[PDB]
Amino acid sequence: SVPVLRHPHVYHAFISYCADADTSHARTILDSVESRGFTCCFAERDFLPGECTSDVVVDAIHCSKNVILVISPASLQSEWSKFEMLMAVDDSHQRNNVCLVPVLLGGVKVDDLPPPLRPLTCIELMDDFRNTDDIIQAISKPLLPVGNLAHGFAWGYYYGYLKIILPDLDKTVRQWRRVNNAEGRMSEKLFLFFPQSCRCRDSIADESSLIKHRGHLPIITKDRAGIIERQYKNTIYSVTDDNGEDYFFAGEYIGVIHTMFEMEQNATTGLQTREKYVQSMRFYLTLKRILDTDPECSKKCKIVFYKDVNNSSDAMPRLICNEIKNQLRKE
Amino acid sequence: SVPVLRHPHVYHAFISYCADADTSHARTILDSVESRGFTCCFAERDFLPGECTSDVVVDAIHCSKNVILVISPASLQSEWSKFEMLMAVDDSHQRNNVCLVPVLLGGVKVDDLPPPLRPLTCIELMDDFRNTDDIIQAISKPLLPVGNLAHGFAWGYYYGYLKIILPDLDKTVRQWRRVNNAEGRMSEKLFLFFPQSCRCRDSIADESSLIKHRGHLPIITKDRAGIIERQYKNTIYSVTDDNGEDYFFAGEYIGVIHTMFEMEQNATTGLQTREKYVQSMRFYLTLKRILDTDPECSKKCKIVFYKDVNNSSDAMPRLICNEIKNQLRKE
Ligand SMILES: Nc1nc(=O)c2ncn([C@@H]3O[C@@H]4COP(=O)(O)O[C@H]5[C@@H](O)[C@H](n6cnc7c(N)ncnc76)O[C@@H]5COP(=O)(O)O[C@@H]3[C@@H]4O)c2[nH]1
Repeated sequence: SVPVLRHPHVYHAFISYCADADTSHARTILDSVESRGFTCCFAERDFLPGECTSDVVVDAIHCSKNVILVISPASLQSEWSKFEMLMAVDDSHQRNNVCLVPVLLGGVKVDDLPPPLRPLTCIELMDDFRNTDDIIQAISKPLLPVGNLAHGFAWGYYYGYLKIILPDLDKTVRQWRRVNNAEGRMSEKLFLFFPQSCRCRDSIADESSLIKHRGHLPIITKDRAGIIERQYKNTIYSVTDDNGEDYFFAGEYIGVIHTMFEMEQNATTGLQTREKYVQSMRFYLTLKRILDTDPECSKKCKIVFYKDVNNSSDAMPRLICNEIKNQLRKE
Repeated sequence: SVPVLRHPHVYHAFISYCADADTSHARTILDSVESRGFTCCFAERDFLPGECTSDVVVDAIHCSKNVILVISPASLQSEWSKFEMLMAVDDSHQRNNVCLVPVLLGGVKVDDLPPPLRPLTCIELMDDFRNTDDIIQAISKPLLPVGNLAHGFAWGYYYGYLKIILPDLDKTVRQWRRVNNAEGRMSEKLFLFFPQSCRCRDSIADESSLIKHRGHLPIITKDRAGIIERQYKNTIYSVTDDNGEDYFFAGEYIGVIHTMFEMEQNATTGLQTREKYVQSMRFYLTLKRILDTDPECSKKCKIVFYKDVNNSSDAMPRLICNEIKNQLRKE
């Protein structure tokens, strides 16, 4: 049938092709699909000659339900296969398998496909264009897909935050404990907490009545991303040991991971509690691999992974105490 | 030969296997690899019985150069193939092809492999374990790999920022223009600027002497990720039209994309100027797809993609003017 179009969708399908060698093959598929009612976006007739920029191709993809990907032996050699073809390929295999319609011409060897396209289910179109009705089937089919979050979270957290606060953070923390007379009861490392469920708390004082907000480090003011005087503040807390003595520390959660928790709770999002654990562990590895490259930032902070499934109002305070032990022992 | 170990690497290889059906096959490969000098991490002997948690497996992967992935017909059915096996698979095909050593037992059909493993180059190990020396080759080989950043950037930017400021932002902007008497010369939509090169500026006033910092919106103070009183501030600028009249607007860059610029400039990072354009366009699509789901946030802001390759000190001011035109016209 002719599926009705969602609001952003103005085309039924966008024909992604290599204009050097398959601009004639793509035009043939255009007629085969539009003859049976569908409205497609063909670059030669629907774009302006000078308005074939990368963003214009992207808007057509954003405004089309499906994307017919024309792949030929000659197209895999041109720069199109390593540039504009990939802009129609999503990381989420869920969206790829529903949105992308690969069409293999001539040599249909799936092994020759780049790694992005190799695990996809493609249609073999004969040299006489007889499987053209197979293409029409994938366009008639009328839960948000989730790609991989590990690399985006880790690289952004490093360049966009850790690279900002961690340089000369030792002096800032040591100058804080000397002013407040916290020697022997406060470390100099920034503690980044990584709960297993990724459920970040508004304040570490929400874990137990033993954690108390005790101040903050000097505010880092920076004009970034067009926001003038964006504040980067680090909060100081304190835990009470079993011996009634207060140990201080600069602590915070890895707040970027809280998105994985919110996506898991959002029933419309395609991220279940099982993949959340996978995405969080790929994030843990990637971030720790990035920190190994920068030794002046890695050893100025301490990542602490733990489970937060138990309801013990004492499990979290003693964990922070046992974590400051190592830091004070190493000093 | 026996390759020397990098600092975090304490094992030559981590044997990732399904303990239900291949715990005996994995032990066989352990002896075949350790007999020739390599130090491996085998779960049955190197982990404690109760200390086989997901994070412990991850630390072993972080502390091993290579990862030998044992894959059998019976392992693809257990939950291990859909959970712990994927934690050794990186999104970056560059790191995967160098670090991951897939070992196919019994049925070696690459089509049966999940999409993460299907585009990989695997070793067929016979039922008599004769290709065991092939495994040793991939472990002897002694530029940072970059996965895909689109989904991590887009989902984080939405839940972690847009979902915070955009609700009831119309009243905040309209209350700002009514107080400063900016009717007819100021819109009510937040302008998110998306330069093609991803080079975000510290202040939009850095584009031209016509852009002036003219204040900010009321500060949004929130305890998030354990940081008490984290400020979310939106800056107000003003452009000067060709007629000398000042048009106001709330504007800012999509600062998450600046990481792609810094990774491109960092010569050690495996992200060139060509993939940066690909990753930025996958990000543009993914973010706009996310915003379509939330119609109360999408239509309260305006993404503006443009080229910033020219040095025109007038191209940017007139672009902001032509962008406020549509918003004032639609009011
Ligand atoms: N614990 C903690 N304290 C902070 O001050 C802080 N600031 C940033 N981050 C996290 O590190 C990374 C920095 O990347 P980036 O700035 O490019 O993207 C940011 C940025 O583009 C935008 N954003 C967030 N907060 C603001 C803000 N106050 N003003 C403007 N834009 C903002 O939304 C993206 C994601 O924000 P978060 O989801 O809060 O986590 C960030 C991010 O993962 C912080 N983490």
